Parts: sequence; C-alpha cells; structure tokens
Amino acid sequence: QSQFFIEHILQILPHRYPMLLVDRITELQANQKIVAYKNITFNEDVFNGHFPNKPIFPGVLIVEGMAQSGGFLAFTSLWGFDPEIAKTKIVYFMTIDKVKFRIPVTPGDRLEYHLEVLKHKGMIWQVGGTAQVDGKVVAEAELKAMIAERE
Amino acid sequence: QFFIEHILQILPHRYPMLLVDRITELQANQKIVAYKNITFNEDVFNGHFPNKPIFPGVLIVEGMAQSGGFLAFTSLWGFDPEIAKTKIVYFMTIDKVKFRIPVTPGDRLEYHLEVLKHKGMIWQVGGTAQVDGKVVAEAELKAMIAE
Amino acid sequence: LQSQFFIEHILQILPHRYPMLLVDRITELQANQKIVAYKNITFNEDVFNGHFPNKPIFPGVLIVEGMAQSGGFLAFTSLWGFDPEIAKTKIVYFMTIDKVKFRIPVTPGDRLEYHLEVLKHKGMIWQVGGTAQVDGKVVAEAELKAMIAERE
Amino acid sequence: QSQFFIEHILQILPHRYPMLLVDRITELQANQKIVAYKNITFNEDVFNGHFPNKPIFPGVLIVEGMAQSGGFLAFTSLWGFDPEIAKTKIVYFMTIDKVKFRIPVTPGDRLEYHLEVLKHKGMIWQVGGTAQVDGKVVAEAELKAMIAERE
Amino acid sequence: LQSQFFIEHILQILPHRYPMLLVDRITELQANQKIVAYKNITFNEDVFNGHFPNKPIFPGVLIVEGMAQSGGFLAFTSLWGFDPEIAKTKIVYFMTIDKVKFRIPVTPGDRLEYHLEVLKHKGMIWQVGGTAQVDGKVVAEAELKAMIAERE
Amino acid sequence: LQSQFFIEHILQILPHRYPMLLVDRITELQANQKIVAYKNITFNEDVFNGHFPNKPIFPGVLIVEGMAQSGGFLAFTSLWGFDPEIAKTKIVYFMTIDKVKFRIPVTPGDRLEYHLEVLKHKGMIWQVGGTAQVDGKVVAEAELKAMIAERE
Ligand SMILES: O=C(N/N=C/c1cc(Br)c(O)c(Br)c1O)c1cccnc1
Ligand SMILES: O=C(N/N=C/c1cc(Br)c(O)c(Br)c1O)c1cccnc1
Ligand SMILES: [Cl-]
Ligand SMILES: [Cl-]
Ligand SMILES: [Cl-]
Ligand SMILES: [Cl-]
Ligand SMILES: [Cl-]
Ligand SMILES: [Cl-]
Repeated sequence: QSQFFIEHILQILPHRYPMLLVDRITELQANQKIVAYKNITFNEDVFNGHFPNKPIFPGVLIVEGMAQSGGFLAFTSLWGFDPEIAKTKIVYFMTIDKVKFRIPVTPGDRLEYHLEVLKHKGMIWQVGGTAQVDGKVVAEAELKAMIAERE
Repeated sequence: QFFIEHILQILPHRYPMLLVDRITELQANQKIVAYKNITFNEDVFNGHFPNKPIFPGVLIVEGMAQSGGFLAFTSLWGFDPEIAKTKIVYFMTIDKVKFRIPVTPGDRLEYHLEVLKHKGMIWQVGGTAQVDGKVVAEAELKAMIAE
Repeated sequence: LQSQFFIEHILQILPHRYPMLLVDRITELQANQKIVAYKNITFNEDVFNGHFPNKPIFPGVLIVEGMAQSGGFLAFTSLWGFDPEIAKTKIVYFMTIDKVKFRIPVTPGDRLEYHLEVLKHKGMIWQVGGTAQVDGKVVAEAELKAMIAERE
Repeated sequence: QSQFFIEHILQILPHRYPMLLVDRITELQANQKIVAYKNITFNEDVFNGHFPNKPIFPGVLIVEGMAQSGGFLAFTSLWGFDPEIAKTKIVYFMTIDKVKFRIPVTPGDRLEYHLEVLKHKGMIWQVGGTAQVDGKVVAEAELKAMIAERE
Repeated sequence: LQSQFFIEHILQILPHRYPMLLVDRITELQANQKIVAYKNITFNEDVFNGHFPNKPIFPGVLIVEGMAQSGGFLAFTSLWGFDPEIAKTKIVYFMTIDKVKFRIPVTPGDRLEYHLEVLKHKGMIWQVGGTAQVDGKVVAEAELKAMIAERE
Repeated sequence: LQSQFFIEHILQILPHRYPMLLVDRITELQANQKIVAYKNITFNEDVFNGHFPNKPIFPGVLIVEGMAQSGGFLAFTSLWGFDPEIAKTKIVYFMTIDKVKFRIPVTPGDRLEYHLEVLKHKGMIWQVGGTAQVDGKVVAEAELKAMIAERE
C-alpha cells in the first residue's frame, strides 16, 4: 500500500510514546521516496519545557521525525508491510548532516516529512529531504541508516 | 487568527487539559471556528486504548467547550489578558451530544460553535466537531465563567 | 456473579488504562440493572497540572467518563460474566451523552461515587443514567449510551 | 483553623506534583497532633511501575505523606496559617525510625495520617504516629525534622 | 552468577517499572552477603517537578526505596540466581524501616551509590543495612526488612 | 568568571525546562573557548518508555540537543558572564547541525559528558563542535552553528 495509519506504523516502528514522532504515511514509493507527517499540538509533554510561555517543537525532534520516516521507507522498501520481519530488524542512524532550521514549528502545525533515497547499498541506506509546514520548507537534513538484525 | 500564545492569554486551561491549538474564525456573540491537532504523542493515548489509539469522546466535547469559552471571554471583554487571568470556567450542562466517527492520531479536530443563548457569565453554545469536512460529533453545552 | 470488585478485577474487565481508567472499586453490582462504584480524587493526578493552576478541579467531562466506564463494567459482566479472556479484546465507544448537569465542583480529597442504572440495553448497546456523588450529595447527573465492540 | 483543604495545603507546603502527598487536613491541635489524609487512586503515575498488574501504593510514600503532615503540624504550630512566612521556611527531615508496614495500601483506599508531637526542642521536632485505612493501622513510624530558613 | 548487571538484567529481575525502578546498574554482588549498585540522578526526572520547584532535591524516602530495590536484587539472585522466569512471578514487599539518617542532600548530577549487606535472611524474608553514597561521602544510612512474595 | 556550575546556575541561564533541560552540571568552562559538562542518564526518565520498550537507549538527537544547550550556555556566559537577568531576555537557537555521527549507544547508568569547543564566534553568531563521551570514549560527535536571539 501507499497510505498508512498509526496502527500500521505501530507494527513497523519499535518506537512508542513519547518517542514515536510519525502519525500517518501519505505517500510511499519503494526505493524512492516517502511523504509522512506528524501533527503538532499543545497537548504534548515536550512543550512544558520547550519552552514555558513559548511553545516550540524541538528542531532535533523534527530531525528525529525525518529519521523515523526514512527508516520506515528503507524497511518497507526491502520487506514491505511485514510486522513479523519488523521485529527481527533494527534501523538505527549512523550519521546526520546538512541540517538546516528555517522556520519554527508550533502547535497547530502539520509537520510533513519529505525524504527520498539518495543512495543505498546493502543494508546501508542514505536518505534526505525536508520537513514542511503548509508547503513551505521548515527544515532539511540528510541521514544515513544502518539496517541490522535485532538482538 | 489567534494562535496558541493568544489562547494561553485568555483560557486558564493548561497542559494536559488545554485542548485548543488555534482559532481560525471568531465573530463576537455569533460563532467561532477552531481546531486541535491530534497526534500519537499525547499521553491520553497510553490508556485510550493501548494498541488502539482513539481520542476520547469526552475530550472532544471538552475541546468544544473551551472553544466556546474563548468566544465567551472575547465577546464579553474582547482580547483582555488582564481580566482573563482572574477567571476560570465551569461546565454547567451538556446535552444532545452524538459521536459519529472516531478521531485518531493524524486528525485535525475542527470545532464549530455558535452561541445559542447567553447572559452574564453563563453561556450556552452548540455545534460540531469535524475532521476533513465531515461531522464526527455534535453537542450542546452551557458553561459559566467566574473569579 | 459477584457484587464487589477491586482494582485488580476492574483491570481484567475494562480496556481503559492510565491515564484514562477512572474507576477504582465496585461496591455493588446487580446484573442488567445497576452498579455503584467510585474513584478517589487526589491532588497527585496529572490532570490537575492544568485544570487549573492553583485551583484543582476534577474536570466535568472526566466525571462523565468515569460514569460511562462504570456502566461499561456493568454491561460486560452482565453479558459474559466475569471473563477477562473475552474482555481483553473488547473496546468501548461512546455513542451519545444527554441531560448532564454539574451541581458541585469535585476536588482533591473527594470520593467520587458513581451510581448507574440501566435505562435500556440491546446486545452491545447499553444506555445508562444516574449520578456522581460525594459524601451523599449529587455533584452530577448524566445519561449516556455506549457500545461494546471487538477490537477489529 | 482545624480543616484546611488542598488550596491551603498548597500555600503552606512547598511540595508540588508529583510529590504533594496530603490532600486535606481534618484535625489540627497546635503543638500536639494532626490528622489528615490522601486519597489513593489508580489514576496516579507511580502505579505505572509499582507494580504493573499489582497496584500498591509504595511504603516509602506513606512515610513521606506522614512526614509531610508532621511538617504541616510543626509549621502551623509556630506561625499558624501564614503563606508569606511559609515561603521562607524549610522543614528538613533528619531521621526516620521504627517503621512497620502491616497492610498494603491500594487504589480506592483513603490513607489517613495520624501524627503527634513526641518532642520539640528549639528547631528540632520529633513526630510519630500511624497511617490508617478504615480505622485499621496500615503503617507506623517516627520522624525527626529540623525547622530552618530557606535560601 | 555475574557480579555486574546492567539495566537490561535488572528489568528481568526486579518487578519495578517507571517511575519506580530506582536502580540503574549493579557494580558488585556477593550472594547472601552484600551488594553495590547505583542510580544516576538527573534533572530530567518527573519527580523533580514537585520536589521542589526551583531547587531539585532527590527525596530521601526515594533514596531508601532505592536501597531496598538493591537489596531485593541481591535477595533474589541469591536464592534463584539470574532467573527471569521465576522472578516474573513475584514482587518485593517492604516490612520495616529503621535507623535511617539523611546527612547530605542529593541533587541532579549525583551518582547515588547503594551499599547494602545482609544482616539477616530466612526464606523470602531479607534484612539488609547500609548506606547511600555520593563521591565517597555518606549521604544516607538505613536498615530495612523486605519480603519476596508471589503476585498470586 | 567561574569554571564550575551546578543545576541551580544552569536553570538561571537556560530557558529549557523539563522534559527538555538536558544538562545537569558544568565541570569546566573557558570563555570563548570551550565547555565540558554532562547529563546523567537514568532509567527513571520518561523518554525510555518509548525508546525503546525492554531496550532503553538515550535518543541520539537528544545527545545533540544536550551538546547544543551546553554550547548555548558557553556562548551566553562568554558574552555576558553569569548574568541571570540578561539571560532571561535572550535565547540561543540552532541554525545548522552538521557532521553528526553516533558511535556507541548511550544507556541508563551512563554519564553523558559534553565536550564543546568554539570553532568561530562573531557577535550573536556562534559555531561550536565537539563530542559526547562516556567513560572517556566518544559516543557521538557534531558541529552546530547557533544564534543568540532576542526572546521577545
Ligand atoms: O513541609 C515542609 N517542608 N519543607 C521542606 C523543604 C526542604 C528543602 Br531541603 C527545601 O529546599 C525546601 Br523548598 C523545603 O520546603 C515545609 C516547608 C516550609 C514551610 N512549611 C512546610
Ligand atoms: O542499536 C542502536 N539503536 N537501537 C538499537 C536497538 C533497538 C531495539 Br528496539 C532493539 O531491540 C535492539 Br536489540 C537494538 O539494538 C544504536 C546503535 C549505535 C548507537 N546508538 C544506538
Ligand atoms: Cl529548536
Ligand atoms: Cl470514546
Ligand atoms: Cl469542569
Ligand atoms: Cl512497598
Ligand atoms: Cl527529602
Ligand atoms: Cl537513537
């Protein structure tokens, strides 16, 4: 499939609250690209300390959201929607580079992730793209992932 | 429009009970349109329900009441952070609420409330909660503002 | 078939969990008819951080939620008796809420007692009505219709 | 007064969520004894891990709620209900002795703290008593605290 | 039986979970005799939100709780070694606490070290005593008796 | 003027609070040059409930965040010294992040030590780089360019 919801996401990613930062997958093309998003609301614990009186979604959390989206792309590209194989694999990031923050993300924003496969070889996948809010580029980054066997 | 920081200056509700993220339309003594983003990154989803995230219906109603409260605060004293800060809001009655579609993470929960009747601190509103243009809930409620 | 259940029994029947399991103990239960339960209210609850600062007030919507869960427990055990194995894959949806009226603010230190009576039930759809009480007085009235469903 | 509610407790004790363990004061005789309580509900964070499937209010937290009542007694005995002076004081607990746990406390219980002044000399206060659920003693302990100036 | 266990091993032995599992690593362990472990203290802990605002202090009573869990880890590995299957069926029960002294306040940035020795033990009943240390100084002392039991 | 600071001081300088204040103590500080600081890692942190169940690992992006806050403290104190009053009218933001590499997983029990060096500064624009260490071993490295902005 090309569109996935939280329930499908929960079966692929090992991340859970309060570290699962992807709510829905709206577009996915194997070995090419993924478009996913996370809704930003004031009702998140993170906003108690970032910052009091001034809610701003952490930039590092935006990058984390892009990573999870990218790992979802890499994983589903190879094995598709397979919850089983998913429990036997782990996708952790080795590097991150070219990260730029252009606009602050706040409650009410739909943080949309746009990642594409720059290149991949074996279990090493390199993705890149931007985070967008209402069509505008809020952030950008490149990440290298390593897919390994859990345990 | 009114963003989260403005809402914070009028409504007394704080985390984890501030369920309105933005005000898109406001017409004193008439209606108000606002919304709250729904994300998995919310603590309530740990218990409602595990392995099956569904935004609580009562919280949908709470969001509508808060939206109505904002309409009440501003229709009464305009945008006045000073008066606001001494008040709190109390739910008085809730009636005729119907839930049609479950709200889950990824949804933009939009509130549409019109004033049905008001007097002093006591306000009665009614409207709907919508997701992508569809009515996911309807409700009527009466709230009271106080010191 | 029992009439008194504790938190351990409530956990095996209701799907709700922290921070949305708002029933602490069942004090009386008559199958297909009524139930009496309660939830203790303490400052040591996260909802109080924002409702409101310096003025802790148990939300009215959460009182109604606590009443619905009471009805849910009643609905399930009246249906399959006390069977956690059947219960563990069931969820509960709110369908409607009517005639709610709040009379007295519930605060930390209150023992919120739920009194629910079955008004009408058909299969998975149960319509209960009753009150929430603190120290023998009505703090809230409510009528609600919920549906029990298998996790699909 | 003799009955202080959560709002009065908030103005005297510095403790806040999730460490304010006294919900209401029912009895208070200056320089002698205090009776208060904290409700025990499942809707508390500590139950997430103490213990999963077996909700049991931690024994050490019963003692804390007992110490907190003592602190309230001591403070009110010295200056009465004075929130302004309250902000300038510290009740540092020095010791805890002879603690016995007889019955487990669980969601649905009304934990009643019963403390009395065993000895008061200068800035040092020694209180002792029991914790009770429905008339039955579930715990007992002795505590010594020092009154001082915050900073 | 190892002598140094990490969080992953502790999770498999003790029944405690967040936010009540107050032992991060086991450094030294000698069956039926003594144990050395520690819990890292960081500002990023919910408990500091209220104890107290603008001046984080790790609650003395939690320092004692931490000492108990270390003793509980000793007690169990002593009677059953590293055995998660049997451990999963139990909980630790506090029976008594004595001679606890709080000498030095514990703050974020501190590595809270637990030092306990078996004063007495019979079956599931264990009596340990010792100190809590930060950078070699004693910040707290205590004696306690716990009991391991079936979650029946 | 000082090279050592504890959470009390860190709170007066950084606007970050729970659950995003990720620096517990500063052990070495040198105006316009470098800073050495750390954050203790403990299982008792909310982040571990979801990252990941049964396998607690401190998020790599949070390590970077910790390095950034450290750098930010460095930048500010380098320009105004320990001045709480002015600190509360300013805020350091991340403009860019580069050359980030994760070498070793960070887990409960670890002392995450931040090592930041000032690569270039000119006014409110600061560029730092360095590593995060555990037991003297590099667990991560990164470069950041920040901006000391007006909070209002
Ligand atoms: O119960 C009390 N405990 N206070 C202890 C306490 C200990 C530390 Br050392 C501290 O930093 C702060 Br502030 C306290 O309030 C209390 C403190 C002041 C006035 N009335 C009651
Ligand atoms: O292994 C890493 N990430 N996550 C690992 C991981 C996650 C889950 Br869940 C799991 O079951 C296993 Br075994 C893992 O290794 C990693 C690798 C290098 C640096 N930091 C983190
Ligand atoms: Cl940021
Ligand atoms: Cl619902
Ligand atoms: Cl209310
Ligand atoms: Cl205990
Ligand atoms: Cl303490
Ligand atoms: Cl990571």
